[PDB]
Amino acid sequence: CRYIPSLPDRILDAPEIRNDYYLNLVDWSSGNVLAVALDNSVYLWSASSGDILQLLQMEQPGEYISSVAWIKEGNYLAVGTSSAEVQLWDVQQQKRLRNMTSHSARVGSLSWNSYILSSGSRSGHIHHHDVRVAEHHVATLSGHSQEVCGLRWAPDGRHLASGGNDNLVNVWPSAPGEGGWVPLQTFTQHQGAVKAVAWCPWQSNVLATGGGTSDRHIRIWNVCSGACLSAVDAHSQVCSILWSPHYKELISGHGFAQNQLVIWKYPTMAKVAELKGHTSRVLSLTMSPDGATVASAAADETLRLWRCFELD
Amino acid sequence: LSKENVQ
Repeated sequence: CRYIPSLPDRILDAPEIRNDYYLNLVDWSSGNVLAVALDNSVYLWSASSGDILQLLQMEQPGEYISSVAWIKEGNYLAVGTSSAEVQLWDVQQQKRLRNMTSHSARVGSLSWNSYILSSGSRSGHIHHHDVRVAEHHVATLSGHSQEVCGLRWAPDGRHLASGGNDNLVNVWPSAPGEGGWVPLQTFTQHQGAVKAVAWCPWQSNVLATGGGTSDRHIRIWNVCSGACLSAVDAHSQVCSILWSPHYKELISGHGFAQNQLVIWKYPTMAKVAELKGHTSRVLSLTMSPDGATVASAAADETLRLWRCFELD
Repeated sequence: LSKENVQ
């Protein structure tokens, strides 16, 4: 309806990005810094200056980065590894403050909630880490029988959503109950892995989820009532969803056939734009701090930066 | 499973 460029503003190169659906290899900091996991290194790229930094490189043969996530203030970076560590990195100092172990298998997903960092694993378990204290491992949430590939705290901290290659979506309370750590909800309707998980920024209890190749749907939920408010065939595995306040839209990333981004109007779920370019499947979307730009990372070893939510 | 990494 308005002008949404059909091409990316910038195309960063992402050589040796690992073409593995379950990983979460890109994140955009409040400080305008893109973190990007390419095989066994993480690169930082300022969208302000254009400066590039190789933050770290794994030490051991065969080890690679399996997830990254910035802390809110953008000065520390969490990094999950194929060797089941959650490392914590001070980005200015360029030092590694912690190397937290607890998981039995690779750590593919990460989400922050203040000083609690939540980590998910190929084992199916989710761990809460109090990164301030010595015994970092303060909770275990066990609601998945296979890889936790989607993990996101609600903006208001009241809920944590997790998505799995067991095709489950769980919504966790922020604090255990009498039963201990048990989901408030468990949605079984997806028929494929659910890596795409995102909270509506302007509707507290509303969650969007997206399914893998055998599912292909985007689903919207009320996590209070348990209702599916909407299911849309996206015709392609859905790797990531973001919400945009700017125009009240969602954007999702896809693979085969067209490897496109699709922008949808909420709550009508009408298709606004398709953003073509990527020549292989999209792996991840992440959003800039001003909300104007989405970064897509794909298996064609590029990051495209789309100015698709510009204001006035 | 590598279900979502299969061709």
